[PDB]
Amino acid sequence: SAEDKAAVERSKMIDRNLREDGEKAAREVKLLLLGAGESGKSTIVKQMKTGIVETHFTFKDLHFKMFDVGGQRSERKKWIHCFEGVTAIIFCVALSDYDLVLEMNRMHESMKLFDSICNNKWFTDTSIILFLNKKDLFEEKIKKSPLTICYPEYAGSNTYEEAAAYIQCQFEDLNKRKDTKEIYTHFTCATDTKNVQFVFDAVTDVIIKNNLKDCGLF
Amino acid sequence: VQLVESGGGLVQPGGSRKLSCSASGFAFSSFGMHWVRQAPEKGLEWVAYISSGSGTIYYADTVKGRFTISRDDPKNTLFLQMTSLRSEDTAMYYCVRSIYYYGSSPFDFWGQGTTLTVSSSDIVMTQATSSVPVTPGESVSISCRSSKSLLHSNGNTYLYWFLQRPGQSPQLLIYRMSNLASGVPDRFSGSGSGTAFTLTISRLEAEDVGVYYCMQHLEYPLTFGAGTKLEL
Amino acid sequence: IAQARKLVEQLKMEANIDRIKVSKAAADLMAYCEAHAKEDPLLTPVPASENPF
Amino acid sequence: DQLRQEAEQLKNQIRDARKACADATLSQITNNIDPVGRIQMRTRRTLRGHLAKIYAMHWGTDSRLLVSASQDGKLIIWDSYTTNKVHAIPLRSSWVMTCAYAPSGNYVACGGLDNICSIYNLKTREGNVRVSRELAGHTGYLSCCRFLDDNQIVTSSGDTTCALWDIETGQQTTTFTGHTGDVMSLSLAPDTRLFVSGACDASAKLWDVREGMCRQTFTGHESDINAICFFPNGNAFATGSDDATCRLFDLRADQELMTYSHDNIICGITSVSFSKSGRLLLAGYDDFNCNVWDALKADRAGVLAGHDNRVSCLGVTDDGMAVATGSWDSFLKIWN
Amino acid sequence: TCPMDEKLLSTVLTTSYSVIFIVGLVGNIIALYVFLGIHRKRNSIQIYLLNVAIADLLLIFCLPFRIMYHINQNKWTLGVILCKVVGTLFYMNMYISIILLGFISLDRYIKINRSIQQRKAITTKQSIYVCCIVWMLALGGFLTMIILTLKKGGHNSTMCFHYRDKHNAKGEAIFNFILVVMFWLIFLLIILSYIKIGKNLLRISKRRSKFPNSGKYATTARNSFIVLIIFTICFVPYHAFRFIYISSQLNVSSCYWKEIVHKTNEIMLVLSSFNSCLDPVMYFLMSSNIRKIMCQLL
Ligand SMILES: CCOC[C@H](COC(=O)CCc1ccccc1OCc1cccc(Oc2ccccc2)c1)OP(=O)(O)OC[C@H](N)C(=O)O
Repeated sequence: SAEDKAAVERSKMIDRNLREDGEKAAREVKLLLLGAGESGKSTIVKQMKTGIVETHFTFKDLHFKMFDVGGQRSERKKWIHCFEGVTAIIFCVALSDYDLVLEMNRMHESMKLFDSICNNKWFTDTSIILFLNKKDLFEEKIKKSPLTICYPEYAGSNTYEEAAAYIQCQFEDLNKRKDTKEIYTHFTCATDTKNVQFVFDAVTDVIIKNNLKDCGLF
Repeated sequence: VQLVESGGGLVQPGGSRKLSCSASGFAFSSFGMHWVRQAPEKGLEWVAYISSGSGTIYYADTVKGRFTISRDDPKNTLFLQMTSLRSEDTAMYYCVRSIYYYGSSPFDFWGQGTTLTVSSSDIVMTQATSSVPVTPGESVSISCRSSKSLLHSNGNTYLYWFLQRPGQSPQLLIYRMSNLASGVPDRFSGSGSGTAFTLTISRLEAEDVGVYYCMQHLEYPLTFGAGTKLEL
Repeated sequence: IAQARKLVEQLKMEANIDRIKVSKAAADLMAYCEAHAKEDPLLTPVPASENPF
Repeated sequence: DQLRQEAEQLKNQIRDARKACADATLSQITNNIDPVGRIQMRTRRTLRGHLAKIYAMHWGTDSRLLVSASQDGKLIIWDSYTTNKVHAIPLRSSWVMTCAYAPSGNYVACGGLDNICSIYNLKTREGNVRVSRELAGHTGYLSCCRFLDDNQIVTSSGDTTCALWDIETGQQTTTFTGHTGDVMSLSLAPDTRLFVSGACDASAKLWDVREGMCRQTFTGHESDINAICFFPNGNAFATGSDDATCRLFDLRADQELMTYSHDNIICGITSVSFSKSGRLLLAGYDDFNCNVWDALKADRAGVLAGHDNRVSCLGVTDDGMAVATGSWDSFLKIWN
Repeated sequence: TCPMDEKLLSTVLTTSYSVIFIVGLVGNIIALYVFLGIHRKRNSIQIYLLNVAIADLLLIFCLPFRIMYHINQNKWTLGVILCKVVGTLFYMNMYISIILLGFISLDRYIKINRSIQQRKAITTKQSIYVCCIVWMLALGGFLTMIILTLKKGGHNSTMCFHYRDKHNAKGEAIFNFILVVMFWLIFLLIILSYIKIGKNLLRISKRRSKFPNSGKYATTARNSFIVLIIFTICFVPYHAFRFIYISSQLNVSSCYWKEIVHKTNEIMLVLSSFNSCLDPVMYFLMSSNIRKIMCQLL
């Protein structure tokens, strides 16, 4: 039983290392990066600094693991549940492709992808950080191409602010768990270096909301 | 894998010494470690044991409380601190690794050993003889007996067969009954029952000569046999 | 002319098959499950003396 | 069109030939056999230490050692008899979805969403578990790694194809193509001559490891197939889909032997395995539980009721002494 | 023992205690139902609140003896044994509730204000540990005090819940004083905890790093302030007057002070016991999901 007595000790040491690893792994933020491909997620990945690509970065003493699954090219129904438990879903949508087509224009592709992800059964308590790319290009394009081409029910001047607000509201209305989860919209900036700050603020708010839901006062 | 010992030499009675065992070639932090000793032309005799993570420490009852065992995992160094030395502590000391999980061979690799000269209940394992002459190509069977039945309730019989060639360090051959060690030719085999145990060697070559030892783990302290020397 | 040629070749290879019928193959599973029934430790409970769990 | 019509007529006449010569259903012959009653199994051992969803497990060839893969990037080898953790292996990719135990116990091959099958050597001189080799060449997520021997392994993927590898070289020896969906499971035959893989195209296919040819195709499910395993005699195999129907097909009859569905179960099957005699088909279901079906009478003759989350993986020992089940609640339970 | 008039006091005590009893019974039954039937998983705060519900349920079960005693003839018909049982059980359940509310405030403070990400939800183990320690200490004190009073105390009569001298029993007086001081310490802990929680929630909401759910933080801060105020108004006046109660109860004095002391003590017990009925309602109202469920069902 001496050999067994040493085996039990070895298993106990293994289990304590496992506990330490779990404690370390529970202290990090998990983000799932999603988009329509032509939404410029590569720009977001660059600003943060085949198959699944993990990006690790530290910001204000907070560790972020962002998982990009754009290079999977497989049915999401089989592996999306693997991300049940991520802190947030970072969705990217391009504003320039409101008129360009892939049949059907790419803007409806992005909107229905967002509707599918936001209403996924594995994603009910997880928040979505929404990024709107190609701000300057979208502002410049609408000076000659009206937004009516994309949305026929839209009624407003072809200015950047009104069209962008309408697009954001249209994305917002896709949410059906208006009280369970929340949608976090941002307009991407190039030289301001504020996207990472927005992600940090959003994940901090998510953590605070989970703590408050736990405590029972909220 | 290379375990190298240092600290040997000649010391006066009543002094204190320190033996170092430096490991290079394996995960020292995942291996329990035994200190064993062998008196000049007398036989092997276990000294101490320290488990992985320095949790469990065992000393031989004859020297318990008079030696000390230390471990450095960030440096991979085993220390044996010896406080007072009589005329019996003179011997060759060996540093053995031992990893314990289901199916492991916990006496696989032995160190080269270091010599020390000092100026002037427990299970009993007895080996039948001390010198047996034989010629190459003839099967040789060695036997030894234990007091208790080493067959534990697990079904495992904690019997170990080692070989020490002239001028070399001990090498593991069998670790429970018939489980060959790593790198040992398949001509050796082992069997027995409860207390009576036999090691059989078929197609014996010239390099198989040396002193064979049978040991039991089963409990601490670990006790060695007399040691049967094959002659040629 | 050659896009489905591999498909039709594979389907043709799936036609010339040594067809052993469902009644000639159900008795095989029946015999296998009857001949190994006593050796199955979960179909028939094992005595607790030999049980390692 | 010519190829479409030719394929359609081939399918029509082969289906007509298969149906016309079919004698009778499995139940029509096996009705006279007495049932097994209730298979009451209790949790003998509970293995704790995984701190995330458990996605796969494989029994050792000695019916005593276990390997289990968890979503937190840990591969744990347990001693099933005493609940001792023999080994703990940190995976490079945390997104592991399947993995297996070598028939000799010297290796373990394991992988997932990283498109790589990483192979680890257990019986090393260094006392640890090193990564023996990374097998790469798949463009979709990996499922059902299964060693043939110490140096040869078959893996399925979401590339609609399976691959037979050579661990000494690291090159894809054989490629099996023809599926029109994510191949989610495979099972090696007992005699190491054939294997069967089920895909997301609601079909399974029997493939030959040496010829690489499509020996058989099997249909009958309505949704994607999640799990597959061979009957111990190597002449039948059972599939479980998201339809919540388990089906037993015969390799030689080319027609499904029996259906293992009930009206109360709505969620699909996650894992499938047989007992040693091929009498008790165990099926780990999506809701919380595992069902013990009588593989001849299609009756739920026992239920394993633990696992407060989805049961993801099942395993039966080679001698049949126990059954280990892993679930999404990070707990492995052994039942006997 | 002046045989004073108490008919109006008996009526007001009876009515108020009956209302408190029925409200606490319904509220604590609903709380038990929501904590068991629909709550599969429990955290430390939920375990604490379940135990608070149990203690309040026992106190509510104690109350009908009080109301029947006060309504029948202001006299105790049964033996002194049941009188002592109820008198000790009411107070021990009340102090269990107070201690557990203090622990709820403490762990809420550690979980909201200073917690960074999580604690892997393993705080439950110490929750059951502290709960068992507190309950065992409470039952031990209850048993020892009742077994001392029933045997060593020779004062057996047909009056219950009445004013008594503590010359024959000074250990009960000193233990009451210790209970009051430990309650005041617990209340200081509670007030600091909830003030800090509210201030932190207000500063987070006023920072407004984010448009979404910035008004829920202000709501939660208001809820923290509201629960603090409710605890204060329910408990502080009673333990403020109990000091004078003990001071007058341990020395000889004319009963003219004693009637007003007894009346004030009864009113303060009413205030304290009204928390037993309020406590589940605070959890029902302040929980966003439960509040929405109530709104949609009604
Ligand atoms: C024998 C009649 O008792 C009721 C009452 C007198 O009550 C007191 O003096 C206060 C309560 C008290 C104090 C000291 C020791 C035990 C006490 O009893 C309750 C108790 C039991 C066990 C533990 C405990 O404290 C705990 C501490 C830690 C954790 C958990 C509990 C408290 O007399 P009566 O009913 O006549 O009312 C007199 C008067 N009207 C009025 O209201 O005081």
